Parts: sequence; C-alpha cells; structure tokens
Amino acid sequence: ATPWSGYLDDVSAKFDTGVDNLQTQVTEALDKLAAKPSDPALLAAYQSKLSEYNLYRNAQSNTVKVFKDIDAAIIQNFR
Amino acid sequence: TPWSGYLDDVSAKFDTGVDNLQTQVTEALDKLAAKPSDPALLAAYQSKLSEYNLYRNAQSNTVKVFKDIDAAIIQNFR
Amino acid sequence: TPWSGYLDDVSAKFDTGVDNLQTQVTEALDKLAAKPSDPALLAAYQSKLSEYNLYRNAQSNTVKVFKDIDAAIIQNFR
Amino acid sequence: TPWSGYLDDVSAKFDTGVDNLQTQVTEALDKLAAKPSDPALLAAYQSKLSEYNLYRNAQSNTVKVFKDIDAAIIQNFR
Amino acid sequence: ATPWSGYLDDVSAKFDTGVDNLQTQVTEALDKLAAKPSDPALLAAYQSKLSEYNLYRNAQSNTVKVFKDIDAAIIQNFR
Amino acid sequence: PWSGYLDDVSAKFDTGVDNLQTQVTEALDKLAAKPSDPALLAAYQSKLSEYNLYRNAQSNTVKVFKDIDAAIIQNFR
Amino acid sequence: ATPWSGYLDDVSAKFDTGVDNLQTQVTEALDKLAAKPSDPALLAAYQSKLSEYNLYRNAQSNTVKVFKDIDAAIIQNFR
Amino acid sequence: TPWSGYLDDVSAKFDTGVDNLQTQVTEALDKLAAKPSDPALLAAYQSKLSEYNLYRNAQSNTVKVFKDIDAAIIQNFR
Amino acid sequence: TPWSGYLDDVSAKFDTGVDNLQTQVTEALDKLAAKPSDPALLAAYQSKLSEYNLYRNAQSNTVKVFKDIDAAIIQNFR
Amino acid sequence: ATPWSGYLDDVSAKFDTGVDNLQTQVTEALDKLAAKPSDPALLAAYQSKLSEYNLYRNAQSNTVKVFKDIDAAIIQNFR
Amino acid sequence: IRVLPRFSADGQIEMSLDIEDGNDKTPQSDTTTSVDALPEVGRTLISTIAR
Amino acid sequence: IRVLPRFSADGQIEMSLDIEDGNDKTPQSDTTTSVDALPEVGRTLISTIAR
Amino acid sequence: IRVLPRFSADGQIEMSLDIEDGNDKTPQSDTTTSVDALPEVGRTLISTIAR
Amino acid sequence: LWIVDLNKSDLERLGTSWSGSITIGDKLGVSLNQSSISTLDGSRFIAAVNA
Amino acid sequence: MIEPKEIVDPLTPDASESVNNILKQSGAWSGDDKLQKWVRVYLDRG
Repeated sequence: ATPWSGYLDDVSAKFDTGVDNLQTQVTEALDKLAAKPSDPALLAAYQSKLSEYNLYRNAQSNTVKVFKDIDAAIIQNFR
Repeated sequence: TPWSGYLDDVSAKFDTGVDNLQTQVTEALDKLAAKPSDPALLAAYQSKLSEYNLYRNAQSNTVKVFKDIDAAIIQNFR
Repeated sequence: TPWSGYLDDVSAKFDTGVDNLQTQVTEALDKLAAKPSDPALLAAYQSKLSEYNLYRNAQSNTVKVFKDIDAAIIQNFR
Repeated sequence: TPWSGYLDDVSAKFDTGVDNLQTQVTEALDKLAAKPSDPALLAAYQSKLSEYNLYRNAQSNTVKVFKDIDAAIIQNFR
Repeated sequence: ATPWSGYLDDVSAKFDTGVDNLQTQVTEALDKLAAKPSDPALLAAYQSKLSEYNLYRNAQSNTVKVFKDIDAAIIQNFR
Repeated sequence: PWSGYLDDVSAKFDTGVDNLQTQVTEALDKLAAKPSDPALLAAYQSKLSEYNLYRNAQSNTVKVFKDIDAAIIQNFR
Repeated sequence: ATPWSGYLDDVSAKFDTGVDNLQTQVTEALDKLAAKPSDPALLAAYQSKLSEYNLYRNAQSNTVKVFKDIDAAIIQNFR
Repeated sequence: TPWSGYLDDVSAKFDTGVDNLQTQVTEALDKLAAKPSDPALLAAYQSKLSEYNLYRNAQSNTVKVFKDIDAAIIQNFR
Repeated sequence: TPWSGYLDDVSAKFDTGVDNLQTQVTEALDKLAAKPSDPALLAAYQSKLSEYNLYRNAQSNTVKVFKDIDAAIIQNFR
Repeated sequence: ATPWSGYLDDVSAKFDTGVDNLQTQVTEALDKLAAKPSDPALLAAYQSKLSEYNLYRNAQSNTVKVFKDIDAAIIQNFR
Repeated sequence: IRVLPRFSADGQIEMSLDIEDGNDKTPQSDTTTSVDALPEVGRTLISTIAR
Repeated sequence: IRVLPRFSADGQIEMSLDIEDGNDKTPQSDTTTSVDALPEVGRTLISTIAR
Repeated sequence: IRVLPRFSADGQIEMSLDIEDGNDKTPQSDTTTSVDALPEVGRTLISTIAR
Repeated sequence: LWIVDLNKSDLERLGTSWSGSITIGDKLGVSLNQSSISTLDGSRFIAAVNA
Repeated sequence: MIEPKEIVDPLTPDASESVNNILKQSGAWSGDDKLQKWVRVYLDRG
C-alpha cells in the first residue's frame, strides 16, 4: 500500500504540499534565463524564485531538527 | 480517564495547565507552511514552538522525580 | 488570546510597543511604488524599512535568550 | 501554479505600479531608431529610459532587504 | 507627539526641519525658470538652489545608514 | 514561613541582588517603545546578561547542596 | 536603596565616564550641520565626531560580551 | 560519461544555453584586430563582449547560492 | 586561621604564576576607556584580554579534574 | 615590576620590534605634510608610509586571534 | 475522495466520506474577463457519514 | 502500476491495485502551438481492490 | 516615597522612610534658555527611621 | 443556517477654505492661515472649494 | 478622592428606554427604515 511515514516525515511534507509547485517553477525560470541571460525581466523574475526556494528549505530543515530534539529528551527519561 | 494514578495526575496537570497551545502550534505550523516568507508568520511561530518545547521538557523531569521518590520508599518494605 | 506564555508576553511587549509601524511601512511601499522616482518618497521609505528591520531583529533575539535560561533551569530537576 | 510568496508579492507591487512603462520604453525605442537625429525623440527617450533604470534598481534592492530580514529569524529556530 | 517615530525618523526630521522651506523654494523657482528659460538671473538662482537640494538629500540619506549600522552591531551581540 | 536550608541558600541570591529583578523589566519596556536608540540598547545588553548569570549560578548551587545531602542520607541504612 | 550595579555594569560604565561629553558633542554638531548642511567646516567636524562615537559603541559592546563568556564558562564547572 | 553533480548540471545549463557565444566572441576579436579602426567592427565587438561578461557573472553567482543551500542542510544531520 | 586544602594549593599556583596580569588588565582598560581610538592601546588591550581569558579557563578545568579523581577514590571506601 | 608577558605578548612584540622605526616615521611624515599639504614630494612619501602602517597593524591582529583559538581548543579537552 | 462502505441488512448502503474539491486560489494578480471564461469555483471540504 | 494476483476456485482473478499516470506538470507551457501540439492529460492516482 | 507607619503607645508616630527626588541627568541638551527657565535642583536619596 | 447583513450610509461635504499673503511697501509682509514665508513678495490668495 | 456607594436598585428608566431618546434626538434612528424591520423586530421585540 502507501509507504509508511512517521511524524517527522509529516512535518516535513507539510511544506512540500504547502508550496504548491515552487520546485518546478525554479527549474522553469532557470531554463528560461539560461536562454538569454541579458533580459532584465528574466533576471528580475529569477531572483524572487531563487530567494523563496532558499528560505523554504531552511525553514523545513530547522523545524525537523527541533522536533527531533524534543523527542530524544523524553525517550531518555524512560530509564 | 477510566483509571489514573498519581503520576498520571501530575502529568495531566500540565496538559490542562496549558489550555490550547497543543492546537495553536499546529495551526501556526500550516499558516506558515502556506507562506514561509512572511516575517509576521515566522515571528509568530518561533515563540509558540519554543513554548511547546519547554512545556514538554518541564513535564517529563517531574514525572521522573516522583518515580524515584516512590521507588525509594518501596525499597524499604522488606 | 486563548493562552499566552511568558515568551509570548515578551514578544507582545514589542508589538504593542511600536504603535503602527506595521502598517506605516505597508502604506509607504505602495506610495513609493506609485512614483518610484520622487526623492521625498524614497527618503521616507528608507527610514521606515530600516526601523522595521531593527524591530524584528531585537524581537527575535530576546526570545532566544529567555529560552536558554529556562532550558538551563529545567535541566537541573534531574 | 499561481503560487506567489511574500517576496513575489513585494516585487509584483512595482510591476503593477508602473502600468505601461514596460512597453512605453520599447515604443520610444522603435520610433527613435526610425529617425535618430530628432530632438523631440531624444528628449522623450532620455526621460523614459531613466525612469526604467530607477524602477528596476528599487525593485531588486527591496527584495534583497526582505530576504535578509527573514533569514535572521529562521536562524534562531534552533 | 507624532504618528509614530523611531530614532532614525528623528534624525531625518532634524534635516527636514533644519532646511526650513528649501523644498518649496526649489519647487517654485523652477516654475519661474521654465516660463522664461533664457534669463541669466533666473538661471543663477536655480543653479544655486538645486546644488543645495542635492547636498541636503545626500547627507540626509548617509546619516541614516550610519546609525543603522551602529544599531545592528549591538543587537547582534545580545545572542 | 517554613523554609529549609536549600530555601535559605536560594534566597541568599534574591536578597543579594536588590533590584535587578525590577530593572530588567523597566529596561525592557523602555526599549520596546523605541528599539533603535543606542543608549537603550547598550544598557539592556548588560542588564539582561547579568540576569542570565544570576539564574544560572543560583540553580547550580542548589543542585550541589542537594547532592551532598542525598549522599549523607544514603548511609543511615 | 541605591540602584544595584554588578561587574558588567561597572565595566560598561567605565566607557561612559571615560568619554566626558562626546555623547552630547555628537548631538550639537548634528543640530548645527542640519541648520547649515552646506558648510565644509561643519562637515569636517561632524565626520570626526560621528567616527569617534561609532568606535566607542563597538568597543563597549564587544568587551561586555567577552566578560560574559568567561563567567558563563566558570559557572558550568560547579556541577 | 564521467560523473557529474547537480552543481555541474546547473553550470552546464548556461553553457548549452549560449550555444555559440563562446566562439562568436573570439572570431569578433580576430576580425577587429585586423583593422582596429573600423566602427562597424567595434560596434559588434562591444555587444559580444558585454554579453560574455553578464553570462559568466550570472553563472558563478548561481553556483554559489546552491552551494550554500546544500551546506546549510548538511549541517543539521548531526 | 586561613585554611587551605589541596585544590586551593592547586588553583593558587596559577595566581602566583601570573605576577601582575590581574592588575595590568585593569590598567590597560582604564587607559583605553579614556581614548578608545589609539591603535597601540587597542592592540595592547586585545592581547592582554585574551591572555586573561585563557588563564581562567585553564584554571577552572584543571580544578575540576582533581575533584573527579578524589570523588572516585572516596566512593570505594565502602 | 617589569611586565609579565605571556606568549601572545611575545608574538605581538615580534611585530613591534620588527618595524623598528615606522611608528615614528608615520608621525613625522604627517607633521610635515600637514604643514605644507600641496607638495607632491611630501604626498608621495606619506602615502607609502600610511599604507605600510595599515598592513602592519592588520597582520598583527589577525595572527594573535589564530593563536588564541588554537589554545582554546586544546584547553577544552581537559574536561 | 476517500470512502469506506458498509452493507446493511436492509440493502441500505452506509459509508464514511470526506471530499476536498475546488481550484487553486489565484495569485493575487491580473486576469481578463475572457480568462474569466475559465470559471471560479470555491474550495470546499466536507466530511460526514451517510446511509 | 503495482499488482498482486490471487486465484479463486470460481475462475476469478483478484488483485490489489495501485495506479499512477499522467503528464508531469508543465503549467507554464509558453506558446499556444505547443499546447495545441501536446495533449493535456491530468495527473491521476487510484488505489483499490478488485476481482 | 516609601513608608511603613507605627503607632506608639505615647501618642507618637514612628516611620521607616525611603525618599528619592530630583530632576534627571539628561544627556540630550543644555542651553541658556533651559537653564534660565527651568531650575536645576539636585538629585538626592535618603533612607532613615524617625519618631 | 441563514446569515444576513445590511448596511446604509449617507455622507455630505460642502464648503470652502482660504489662505493667502500680501506685501506692502517693502516694509510689511502679511500672511493669513499659511505656515509659509509668503515668499512671493506679491499679493496671492488661494481659495479651496469642495462639494 | 474616592467615594464608594452601595447599590441595591436597578436603573430607572431602562437602558433601552434611555438609548432611544438619544438616537431620535440625534437622528441616528433606523427603525423608521422600510427594510431593516425584518431583523430589528427580533432584537427589540423578540
């Protein structure tokens, strides 16, 4: 059936389903810019997508780390 | 609910001590996920997540302390 | 608010401490966008945006400091 | 995908603030190139080209300053 | 008291109230000059005025940048 | 009220730093009104860091005296 | 009671009392230059004052953090 | 084929984007050196060389931004 | 009578080892604070502040390790 | 009586006793240049001296910091 | 669509149902009255039990 | 497609089925002629059990 | 002012007092008009007991 | 569930404002309801009307 | 200066009875409206 998925997987995937298609949009913007690097409207378009992508990946991974640290501290008190 | 001990009571007193943080943090999570570049949403999330972290840590150490007191008394029945 | 921790209280002090800057910067942006070449509108927006930047930075660092103090105390219950 | 973050919005405000400049700048170019030695066309072009220059510069600097506000918050999540 | 203001707003307003009316003086002397572009008195006036307005806005924007730098340097040391 | 030895060793710090517990709040609510004033920032930095060290040293001292007592009580048996 | 002051307070205050009047000199020279933004004497004065002020605030804030990092390092060993 | 990374793919997209500039810019030089005082030649070389400049700078900056995204994620595996 | 143990005898070796650093630090600071703009002053204070840092870290770490050796031996008297 | 010097002090002193005379050469240069600013023979010399001074101070500071961090890293492992 | 069906003795069918349906919210951006020939519908979520 | 076959004595074949199909999202296909040249076939996913 | 009053048996009142008063040591400005118009009082603090 | 909202509003602005300036004899400037310098050295009046 | 009082009796006139005087003397009233009646009836009369 569907592959198994924990709690951290879900907290991660809430971003991949929140930013609807940014992962495609960035590759489209790069394929258009590489065609003619000297178009102001293309450079202006690409700057925004690249910045948004950067921030998205940062917020995702920092949140996964924080939850992994809240869990390990409880698991340690079982002993 | 049907059966609960003293440790369960100590624990539950935090789960009701914080009224709604348990939902607020999941709510803010997806508000942010919809628009991860909004400063207001980021600032709103950072504090709710910090408060959730401290809530869980404070909850667990207390239950351990009480377990060690009770085990220490029970050891002397013999 | 349904529930507000100490950290929330700290953050809210900054928010209520700056009256209307949140909207002032928003309006200034639209004005400048209407006439990107007027020196007066430029000199206004430079100020508002700098102020906003410092507000957010000061806000976010304090919350962290207070988080670390609490985490350190909570650790010693063990 | 009509997905547009906060930075996209901040940039779009300029695009929609300068409604027609985007094309006026090309109309003027084509009619100048049709007859380069006319003072009325030279004087018109200068005034349009300069406005377009300042438009794109303010557009890109605003975006960068917002990005630097977000990244400093996200760093504190740890 | 005023709608709101930080310390930088204040530093800006100190210039805006230090040059009492230069903004309107420059705004109108142009409306004189444009209507008779070839009078040497009108020219020499407008030259003298626009040089002042230039230097004014220049030093105004530089001072704000220096105070923003000084504040960022301290806020960074809290953490 | 009733107060043990550890409560005493704790209160020593409270009564030691007379006023800092207030000063950090008054400095905070001054700064929050005007985040961009260097004279407010430079003060707040020192007050907040002093409060930090205060709480840490208090908590470690109480921890050590607890563990000396638990070590002695383990030998009555 | 007299306002309580610690060791970091002491170290910080040494700078404030070390610079007798700089803290006000930089305010006066601003009100002057703002009154007459286009005089080179006033400019040449203000450049100096604003530089000295910037260096003072940086050296202060760095030194306080260096001390805080020693105290925090020693207190860790009480355990 | 030799092993190529994701940063290599990104880099190569530019090279394969500008199919022929890489050599057009050299031929232009070889011609212009023959008669340095021909304005028809100069007007062409100015364009080709400006294009080359923008191409190389966009390339390097893009590569660096992706390097710093990856490094930031790899940091948290610990 | 001023009583000194073995750990005291240990830490004291550092204090006597650095003859006057304790004073020099305060003298250098008092100079610098009068004239925070002379590079010779700044370079001197940088050097003596960092020697004063390493001094006390090495002191407190070495005082801790002997405590752990003693507590380990004492625990085996039973 | 005479200063206790550590190791970093020895490192700094190597630079101080390396540039035997620059410390005063710079000052004399400035004094005469300021006496007669419009002489290109004075200017051409002062430019060199000031640049040498800048490099000297910069290298000295950067070096000291590196040794500080090596020592700190070794000390940490005692615990 | 997610569903879980159950057969009654009466031949009634009972099922647990939830449905998300709609279109993606516009990007806060321009469009034309002809493109509004690509029609808006809301975004709707329903979750219930029915027999 | 992923499948598991089971044989029933009635001569019936039973399978657990998951299916994914479609073109990959290219919503910014630039020219009208490219869309005219290439059929849009929406990305679809199905999961069920059938005999 | 902070105070805590006590009634003597002899019809006397005893108080423990803390008093602070003055203008503040503003860094912002001094100027002839200000010194002319607005008095520089000191700043003073006292703590004592009296009956 | 029935939800109902109703609104009415009525608004009216009407009248005039004034300001201006004269100069007499290179002795006297006069200005009325201006924060200006009366810079023109010649008589100006400015009405404002809205309805 | 502080001046407390014991309260045992409700207001006279009623709140509603008083509000209307203000509303009508101001002209803010709207019960004269042809339409809002359908809703306001439930609030004022009930």
